[PDB]
Amino acid sequence: VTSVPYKWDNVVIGGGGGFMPGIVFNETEKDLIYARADIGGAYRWDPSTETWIPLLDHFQMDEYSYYGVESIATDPVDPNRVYIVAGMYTNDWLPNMGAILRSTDRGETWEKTILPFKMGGNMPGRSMGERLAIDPNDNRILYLGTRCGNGLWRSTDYGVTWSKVESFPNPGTIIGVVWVVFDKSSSTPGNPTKTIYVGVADKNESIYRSTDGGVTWKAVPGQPKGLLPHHGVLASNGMLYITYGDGKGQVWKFNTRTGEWIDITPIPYSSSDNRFCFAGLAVDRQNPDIIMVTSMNAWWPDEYIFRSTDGGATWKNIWEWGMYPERILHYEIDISAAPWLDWGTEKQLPEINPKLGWMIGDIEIDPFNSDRMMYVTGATIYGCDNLTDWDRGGKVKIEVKATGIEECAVLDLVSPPEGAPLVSAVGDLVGFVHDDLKVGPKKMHVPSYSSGTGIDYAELVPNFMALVAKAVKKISFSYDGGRNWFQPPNEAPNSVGGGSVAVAADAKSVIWTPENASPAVTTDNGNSWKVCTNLGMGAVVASDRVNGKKFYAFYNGKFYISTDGGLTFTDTKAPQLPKSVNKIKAVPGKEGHVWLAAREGGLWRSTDGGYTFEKLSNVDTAHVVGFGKAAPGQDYMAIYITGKIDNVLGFFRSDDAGKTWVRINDDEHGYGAVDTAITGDPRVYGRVYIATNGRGIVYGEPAS
Repeated sequence: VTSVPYKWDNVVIGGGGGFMPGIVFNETEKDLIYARADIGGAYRWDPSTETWIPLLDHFQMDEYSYYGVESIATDPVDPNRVYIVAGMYTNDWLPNMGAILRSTDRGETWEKTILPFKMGGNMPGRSMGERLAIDPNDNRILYLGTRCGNGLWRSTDYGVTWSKVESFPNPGTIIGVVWVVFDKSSSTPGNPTKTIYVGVADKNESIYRSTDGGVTWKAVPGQPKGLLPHHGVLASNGMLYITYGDGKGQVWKFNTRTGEWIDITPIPYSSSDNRFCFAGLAVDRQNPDIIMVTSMNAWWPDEYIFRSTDGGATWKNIWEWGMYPERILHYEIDISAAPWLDWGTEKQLPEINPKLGWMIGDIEIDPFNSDRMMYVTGATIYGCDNLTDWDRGGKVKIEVKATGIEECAVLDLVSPPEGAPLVSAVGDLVGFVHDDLKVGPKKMHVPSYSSGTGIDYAELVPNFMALVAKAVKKISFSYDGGRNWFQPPNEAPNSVGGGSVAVAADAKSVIWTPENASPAVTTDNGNSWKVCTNLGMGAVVASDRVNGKKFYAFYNGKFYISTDGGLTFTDTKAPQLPKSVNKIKAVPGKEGHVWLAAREGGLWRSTDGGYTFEKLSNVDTAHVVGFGKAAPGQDYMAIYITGKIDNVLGFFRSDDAGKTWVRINDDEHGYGAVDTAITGDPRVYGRVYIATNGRGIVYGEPAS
């Protein structure tokens, strides 16, 4: 299989769209910032444009686990170096062992060391950190906190080789060892830092110290018990600040020079106002008395962001109660860079959209600018450039600081022959009409939905669409190409909605196959539903693109045709089929042309409504299959798949109905898990849209 050069980019959703559990500033170089994602890789900040650059897109589908970024560390001695601890699950959802990724060009290129254990980039407690730390006196040395009782690990050769710190007392009882803080003043440059603090997720004993360069460890005397330490920050005056959660929360400061512990919780832990962890912790590098903490999670009315200018003695919240319903905001939020963030919904007070956020497990003050601050949420990164205005009684001007991040899990995609070039169904954000591929949409389809799981349009009436979702009734229809949506009075039988949807070519019937439920048809736009005869749970249903009477289904190793608009299905008795399929899809303009994406079972085609199929011999793996405009002079639409051809993983195009294939991605453009949706563009030759699981929507075009 040969390759053809492509130009790859994200379709813009804007503002990230997911949870980025950590932000890491470099201690010595101004404007050097990194951000880590849970499913979503890592990014470096470009300060010239206020954008983030993705760093791990070279990982192919067999290394999707390495988009789970447990920790990121940036070298203070040599800011060119950056390390990632990578691995998404500590269980068997993915087979990969965890890895330490190492770069000397700030994440443009990477080497890795495979570890004898797994990371949990997408596991509970992921915003606790940073687990990975570089010695600021001797950058040869790195420490790593681990999950699952593996404890504290160390490298003394710039992260190339790793061993367990056997003398470390407590791996946790498993969220594990959660952060490593060096005390730079304990040694002089060139020498191993002698004093190291370590935070461990154990309510009974959480804070540990070595004073001999990691040879022996003792628990810090006088420490609080009962909660878990989310972050530790050693300020320039010798105060170690630590945030705690379980909810309930505390904030403490430990005097490293005297040994004294002082409780500095903004809201007293014996107060019943205290009903959340404090999680995010920021200390101003230029003034060790300036600190900030965040709640996780108050939920109502919004989260708390507390600021102290006197080392925690006194705090002010970023909002205050007034004449209830009613709150005094010492902030604004500007969401011009990702306008979907207000959910297109005005709230009744004291709630206000857009919110400060939720899942605020990390907050950072720029070590070179007291006015710059950033924090994470379950949907975006926010930040400001006028932070100290708050101290003078002005408003913190918060804005989206996640431009360039695309972290959505994309569940389905269509490229209609009329209207917008793309319409999406995504996790968490439902999905969007993409009027313009490089313009972020203003609002998702249906604000009351949580995830859009399936979408289709009537091929001959492309302004008609159906969207299925989790959350209100969980199917929506549109007659204006997704600009406006409406819900029916009734749903197909279901437990959690979701699943998939197939729309008749003539817009006269819709088959909803909800998650863990049977296909059901409506000729009513959802007024009434009928379970499709002869099908059931797990059936893979697709509509014919020419004939509105014809629908297709793969179900329990058999293929089925419907010729009455999806009311009844008949086993076609196809002599040769795969054992299972992931996706099936019919061809626009070609009646009875049905393609089967059977993962490792390959790619199959029929041209007779699924009575006979042919397995294409030149394709090993096809996870998904889609179509776009025919190549000039060709009489079949271009076919796009993800999977494997001739021991090469990637994305492939065929301009001759599957007779020959070229690879359209490369080694630098993997994008991880790509087995949910693919489509070409019926109006633009060579263009392909691909759903990823944590890198949003990607599209490619032939390069010049």
